[PDB]
Amino acid sequence: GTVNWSVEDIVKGINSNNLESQLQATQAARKLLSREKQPPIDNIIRAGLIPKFVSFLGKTDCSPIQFESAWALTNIASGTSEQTKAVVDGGAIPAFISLLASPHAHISEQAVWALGNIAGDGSAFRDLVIKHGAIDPLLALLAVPDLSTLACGYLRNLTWTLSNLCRNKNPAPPLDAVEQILPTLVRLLHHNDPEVLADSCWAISYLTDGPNERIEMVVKKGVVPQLVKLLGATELPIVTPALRAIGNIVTGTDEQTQKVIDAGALAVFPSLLTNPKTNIQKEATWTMSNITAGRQDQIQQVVNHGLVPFLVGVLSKADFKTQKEAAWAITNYTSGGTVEQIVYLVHCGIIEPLMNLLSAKDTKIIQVILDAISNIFQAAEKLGETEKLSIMIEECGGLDKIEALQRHENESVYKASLNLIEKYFS
Amino acid sequence: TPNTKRFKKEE
Repeated sequence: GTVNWSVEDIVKGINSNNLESQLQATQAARKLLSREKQPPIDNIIRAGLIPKFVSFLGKTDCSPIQFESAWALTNIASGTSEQTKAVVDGGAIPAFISLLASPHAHISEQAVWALGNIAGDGSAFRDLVIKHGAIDPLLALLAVPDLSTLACGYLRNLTWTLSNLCRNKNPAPPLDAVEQILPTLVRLLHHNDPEVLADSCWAISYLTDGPNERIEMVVKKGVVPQLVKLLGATELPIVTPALRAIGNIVTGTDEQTQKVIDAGALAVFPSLLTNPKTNIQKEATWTMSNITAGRQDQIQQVVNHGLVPFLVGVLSKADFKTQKEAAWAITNYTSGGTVEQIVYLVHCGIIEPLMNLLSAKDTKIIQVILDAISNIFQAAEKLGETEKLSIMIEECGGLDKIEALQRHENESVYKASLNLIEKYFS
Repeated sequence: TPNTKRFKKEE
């Protein structure tokens, strides 16, 4: 039928001026272009077919050829930036935007998908899709009282494409585009389909991956409670973007971080900081590090939620990149914490795993640990208890490691190490 | 994570 045509035959059919011959040739192109094993994208491009496909998107009396070319162009646009650029170069962006209004749901959906691929290429094509006015028709497809009346795959496609309009930096998406999209995004973030939740949550993570003003737009929409709820989900595909979004938000101001805490996020961290997925633990610990960089009352809520033992645990045993985030969380904690909070940290057992990580070859983690120890000694000074900490560090082999760090190549490490020797082990 | 671009295999 239309199975395994040559590109040359596809060209012959598409260059006939017979719409039905063109349809069958376009379907044959679609079938080539949708095979998983090496779809001949560049051959189709090189045969000059993209402009014909784009012209077929406008064949209103001819919805099957609209669909077939939309699918063909979608998969071409799914490839490299050069392959996506060829689709854009053929005029596909306004054609696909016009196709969003198709009364045929499967065609509308295919145009949604193709625009998602185009926008997914990068900020430039994302902004170009926005400039051609994709957002209004995309959002109009979701302007129903209850998202649950929409077809499942259709809604997931719309969510995914919207998330690509929220994606990428240098530049971030246009502020008015974000403002226009956000209420619908918030709708999707409360939907019951796990894939819609995951992609909405990714979209929110992109929007919060930026300056405090970007974070504020999201936080002001009141999504933090829902993010915290998703943070506790059982599905890893939902926890991951929820944790990234929460982690992004706490890189913001202390007040933005406070929303995260007020929404109850800290109660999820016993599980997050022991999560068997390495990247969850790492990003939970990174998130903790930006919370312990907060105000003393925020450190206190970390304490109250029982999270210092969990930091001790991650410091004691975790993927090394997670232990690095934990070292940072401790240094931030000891930099901003009260004497009592820092004392509490020692009582939880921080010293020995902190010492054990001074054997790491990573130069940066050593400075982080040395600085935390400095901060802990300064707290010990204020209680006249310096020497007890010196014994503690002595008894677990920490002083041996600090001594040996005088012999470290890095200047700031050898310095900070020799200082620690000069003030507390003399 | 997730996919910047999606290839349509079927349906």
